[PDB]
Amino acid sequence: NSEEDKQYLIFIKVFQQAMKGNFAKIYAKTEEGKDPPIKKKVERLRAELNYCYDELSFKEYLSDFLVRGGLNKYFNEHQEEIALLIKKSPWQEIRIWSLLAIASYKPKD
Amino acid sequence: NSEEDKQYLIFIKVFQQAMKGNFAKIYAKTEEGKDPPIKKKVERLRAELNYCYDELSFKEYLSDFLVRGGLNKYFNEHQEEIALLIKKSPWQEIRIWSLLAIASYKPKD
Amino acid sequence: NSEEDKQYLIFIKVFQQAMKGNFAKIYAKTEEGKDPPIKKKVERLRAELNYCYDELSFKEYLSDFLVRGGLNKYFNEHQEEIALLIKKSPWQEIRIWSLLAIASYKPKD
Amino acid sequence: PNYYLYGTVLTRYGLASLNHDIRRGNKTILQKGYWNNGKIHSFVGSSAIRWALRFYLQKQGYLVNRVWDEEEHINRLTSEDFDPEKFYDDDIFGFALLESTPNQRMGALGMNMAVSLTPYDGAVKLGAKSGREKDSTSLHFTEYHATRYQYYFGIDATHLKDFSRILPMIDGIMNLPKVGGSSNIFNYPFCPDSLVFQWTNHFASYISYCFEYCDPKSKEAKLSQEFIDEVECGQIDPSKLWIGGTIVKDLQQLDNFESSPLNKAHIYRNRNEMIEALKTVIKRDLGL
Amino acid sequence: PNYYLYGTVLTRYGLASLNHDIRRGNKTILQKGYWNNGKIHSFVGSSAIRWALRFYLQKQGYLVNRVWDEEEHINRLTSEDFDPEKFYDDDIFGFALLPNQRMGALGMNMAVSLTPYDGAVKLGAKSGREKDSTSLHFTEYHATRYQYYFGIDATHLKDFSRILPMIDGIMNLPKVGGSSNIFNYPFCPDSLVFQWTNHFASYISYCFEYCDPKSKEAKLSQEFIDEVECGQIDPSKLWIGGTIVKDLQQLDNFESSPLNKAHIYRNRNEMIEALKTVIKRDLGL
Amino acid sequence: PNYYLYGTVLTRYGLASLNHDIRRGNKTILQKGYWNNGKIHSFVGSSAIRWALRFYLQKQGYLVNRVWDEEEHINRLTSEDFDPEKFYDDDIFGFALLPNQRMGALGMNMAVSLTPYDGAVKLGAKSGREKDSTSLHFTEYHATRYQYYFGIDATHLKDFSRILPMIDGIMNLPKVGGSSNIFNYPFCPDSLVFQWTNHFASYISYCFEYCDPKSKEAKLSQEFIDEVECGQIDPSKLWIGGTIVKDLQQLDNFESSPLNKAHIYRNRNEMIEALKTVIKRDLGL
Amino acid sequence: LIQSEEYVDLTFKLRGAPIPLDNGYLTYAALSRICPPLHELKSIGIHPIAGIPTRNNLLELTAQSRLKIRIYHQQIPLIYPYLAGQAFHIGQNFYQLDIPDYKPLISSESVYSRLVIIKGFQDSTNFIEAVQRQMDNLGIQGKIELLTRQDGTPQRRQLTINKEGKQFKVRGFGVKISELNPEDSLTLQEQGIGGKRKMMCGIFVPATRSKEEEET
Repeated sequence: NSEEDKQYLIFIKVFQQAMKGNFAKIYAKTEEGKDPPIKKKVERLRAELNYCYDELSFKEYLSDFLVRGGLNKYFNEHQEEIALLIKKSPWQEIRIWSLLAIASYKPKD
Repeated sequence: NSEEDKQYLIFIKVFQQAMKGNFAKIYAKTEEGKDPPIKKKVERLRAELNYCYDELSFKEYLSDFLVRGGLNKYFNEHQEEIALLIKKSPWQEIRIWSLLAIASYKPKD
Repeated sequence: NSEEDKQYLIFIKVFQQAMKGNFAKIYAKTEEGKDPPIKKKVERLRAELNYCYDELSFKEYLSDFLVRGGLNKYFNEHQEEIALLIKKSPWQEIRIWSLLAIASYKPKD
Repeated sequence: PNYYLYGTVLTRYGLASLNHDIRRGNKTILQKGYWNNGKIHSFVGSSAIRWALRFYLQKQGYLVNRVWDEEEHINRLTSEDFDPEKFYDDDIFGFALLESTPNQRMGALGMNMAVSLTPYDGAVKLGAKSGREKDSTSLHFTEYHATRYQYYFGIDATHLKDFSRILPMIDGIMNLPKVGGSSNIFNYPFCPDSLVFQWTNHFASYISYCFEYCDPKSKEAKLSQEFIDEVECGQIDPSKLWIGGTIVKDLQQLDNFESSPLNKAHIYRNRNEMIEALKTVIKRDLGL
Repeated sequence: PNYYLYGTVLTRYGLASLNHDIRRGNKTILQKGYWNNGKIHSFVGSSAIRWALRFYLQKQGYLVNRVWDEEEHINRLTSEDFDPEKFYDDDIFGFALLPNQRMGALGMNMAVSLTPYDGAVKLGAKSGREKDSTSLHFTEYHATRYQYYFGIDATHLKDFSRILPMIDGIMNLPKVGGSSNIFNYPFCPDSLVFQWTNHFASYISYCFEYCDPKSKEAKLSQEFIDEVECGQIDPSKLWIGGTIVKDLQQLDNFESSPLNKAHIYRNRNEMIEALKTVIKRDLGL
Repeated sequence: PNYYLYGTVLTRYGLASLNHDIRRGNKTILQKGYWNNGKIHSFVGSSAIRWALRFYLQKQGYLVNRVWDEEEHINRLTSEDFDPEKFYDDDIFGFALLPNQRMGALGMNMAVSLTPYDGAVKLGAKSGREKDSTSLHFTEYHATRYQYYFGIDATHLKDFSRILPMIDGIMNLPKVGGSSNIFNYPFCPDSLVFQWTNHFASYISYCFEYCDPKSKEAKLSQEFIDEVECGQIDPSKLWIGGTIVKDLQQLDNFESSPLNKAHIYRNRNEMIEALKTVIKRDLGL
Repeated sequence: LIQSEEYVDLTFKLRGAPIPLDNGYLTYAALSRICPPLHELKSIGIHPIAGIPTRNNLLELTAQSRLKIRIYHQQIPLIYPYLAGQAFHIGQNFYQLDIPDYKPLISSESVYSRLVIIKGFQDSTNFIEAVQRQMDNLGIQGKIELLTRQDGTPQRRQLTINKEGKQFKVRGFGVKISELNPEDSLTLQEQGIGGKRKMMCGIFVPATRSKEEEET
């Protein structure tokens, strides 16, 4: 695997951990009812990602989501690489990677 | 590589040092058997960051946060670079950088 | 280049010199084996800077601060232009610059 | 004919925390955005003013399909099928029944968001649950703004099912109830203090936001120089212009006011007299 | 008919430190912000005034839900379920639980200093020796008269007779703010402008203004007098009383002015009695 | 029933230098700020007056938790735990350590000079060890009478009989400021305007004023006289005594004025005795 | 090294619109309108306002710019209530004064005067002998030196008195005096030299101001 592929996979894992944190926060927030929805959360995330229209708005949303995720151990281990990848790469490609991470996400059993 | 990337990375380091200082201050503030904050202080920092409008408010809050962080070597070595970076640049970009620093500060603590 | 940031930088420099002089004066104030605080001095300066309510306040405050700064050479060869800069520009911008100078002051001592 | 009543109303000076934004953290923020000169002004949504108008229509008798309960804070529909012929609110504000007489209506009232005349600088009010015990819901902050508010509206009178329903709408705009907001701690009356109304029969208005500030941190309000130039150049027929409120004193204190074309407009210092004259003209034109 | 009581209350002159901003450091920052003509004015929060009104209701023996302990300095709820029919505080100020909500019949705006805030910081040293955190300290105070605007929706009350205790409490308002040990500031009105009308429109909010930016003298704003003279604000619904009555009567052509037809009483108690008689007649009490 | 004792006390004329502000440089400048008419008046902190009252309580033999050494200049606590039931200090002035706290029945405001500060300064030579060197430093003195406003919540007292020692201490106030009081300025009242009522509202906050900016005599403010005449202040609840009574009795139409039926005594002690009798009757002592 | 008694410097913080550099009658008349007793005082002098020079013949007020008054310390209660906290107008602008601070009169070996006016003496030699005579009247011994511009010429200044419709021309020199010893230095600083002491001229300051004025 090339270094670009390694950083791409690390970013996918970072986004997946952020979604884990956000969905855990939601689950804690809406413990009431039979079960908090999971498909609705994914649809919300997809709609919010597609709402972004330019680089600044998308990167602001991505940073906010990543922070809301929590610890995000994969970002702990890779400060400089992932930070430079987010800062440098075109926002459309980062959105593509984020949506791929959304699609390849496994909810905790 | 590249001067802008180096400045961005060491500004991320500056912000992480500032959050370490602020979190240490919060740790010193609390006492007795009450659990000191770890994560909800990060959530508070996020909420304060998004509570920002126009160039003036965000820069004021960022400068106050950096001063409250106390001692920091990365800002010590680089005065002109970070002073110019903070004074210049759109405030939304600096907020994105601050959030990226937040999401990757935790490996230190 | 673009001497606006030149004025910004030498304002930061003379502010650091003035705060060093005031910390030296505080060192003169204290006595006996009590350890003269350094971080608490910065905290006190930040709190006093945040204590102001526009125009009159913080303008006479920072002028008085610079005056008690003592024999500042960079002030001496930069009297007129720094006075013009202080008279112009919003006061909150001056406060932001001062806070950045505080955050980037230490390596002098 | 196709008669339209356009108007820009300026509220009174006071501390306002009317329309808020997403909850965020412990601090409730106002709805704010860039308005002029790159400065950030606070906004009040037009849906809030429409809700206030609906509440006024409900309180003063009248037939409204939507009835605000005011006790359980619920909305009840007297008839599940909207009937603009019978109900005032359906006739005026329209409706849209999407779940699956026409099911949709365009409404005769068109509003725009109320914009603070003054830029919003600071003005966050600390709030505490008090006591000696402390918890998560103990320390909170609320944003306020000491400013006047100014909004623009237009009425397509011919679009009304009943042509006489415009009069209660004007009365409601005059005696507007509280516009949705933290009235417990920031009581902000939204009744107008200056009016610029135009009762014309063409679509062009040119009176959208005619009020502008002086000394950006002051309560003083003046008519924008663009509006005065529009009146003097020949556009905006003075006979169709109704100006009333506290701006009348400032207008009359202007130099060469008698020679100005603005003097030929219907200018009343008392708002009730101006509203009465305007309603007389409206009743004459609409054949009421 | 929907009846509303609008009013602007002007307090007496004195040294005031009632509401403070976030407390940390040496100075206790007075709650201040911008106001008319772009100068910094000290503020008193409306929540503090509402607390004072509720405390007045408690001290007079009226049945209230929230009770101030005065010993533990905590708030106790007599009933976990709010009942606006029975409790005065729930009926007047509303509640929110998070019917579990109530809009409350009282709407009050923040109190604004008549005079701009210039200086007047106070020294807070604590005796001698042992210069601990309780050592040299600074306290901000303001020498002015505060002014606030309130509005009561009489018909929204569960019990219509409860408006009278609200007026009495506005008259004899208990301690407002915190620095009563060293800055005792009575918040009782010394000038009032009340309006008892059946319209949502109010044109009496913050009707007072200063004659000299550093004097205790107060004067009704020319805007308010112009509003009364033009034809707006029916004088029969206007109730003016307090020390502003003397200044109003010393005005020239006062007899010919429409302001003369308003209910003007130098004695505030007489104004309150007449207004309460009118309110009881209108509400059928 | 709730009972409150509001009062404004006017001190005797003389040179004053009390509660100095920051001793920056060689000068010891007074605590001064703006007052009515936008003129500069010298202030005296209310904390100093509270300390003087507490010291009077200690000296008279009443049991107080805090004791002044008078030699080591150190404040010592008789008991670490505060017991307002037993200690006069904790009952009256309250406590706070940070029932761990108590509000305290006494509430005061800063003493304000009657006449505006004239800017008079005094030259003095302080001692020095540099070969017996004398350095000229500036001290400020104000020749004026001070007036302060205090409020007493009699019901809030744990022991209702403790109000009488407090009144006696207000009358026989010890030296205020202590070492800082360069010229011995007697702070005992020269004229009193007290009010023993059961309402929170008080309109006697600062009722004194000067006829001329440079005078050694005082006059009641026209606002206070108007308040008495209109009927806002109940004459049966009003107590006036001291030198101001002599000026009042020479006013024309005094007998016909409503001010006459108020409790007025030329001698301060007689008024204090009558007021204490009324308080004892009302409080059931 | 000797602080003069019975004489102080009442310094009021000064703020407002940019002010003419040759204020003189403007400031004096504004203060007289605000303070009627200031007209009848005798041994009082008003310091030249210290602020950076702006374009034209105007002077811009800084936060360090302050109105300073030299007055007998027992005569302060005659002008303090009229000036402390009040406001005066120059032309159409409003200027505010706060609570003043007292500055002692320090002795200095070399003293400086911006502007010395003697009636009827315009040339350098007659002016110098006149200041020698004035020293002889008050018994001060010292050497007189005249401030010079970049060209070395003795410096002249003009005072404009706008009394009634007509405007008046009164002129003088700016001297530097040393070899005074502290007692005579304090005597000269309190008494001053020449006339028009309240007219923003004739008073004396240490020689640091002399060098500063010599710079520009």
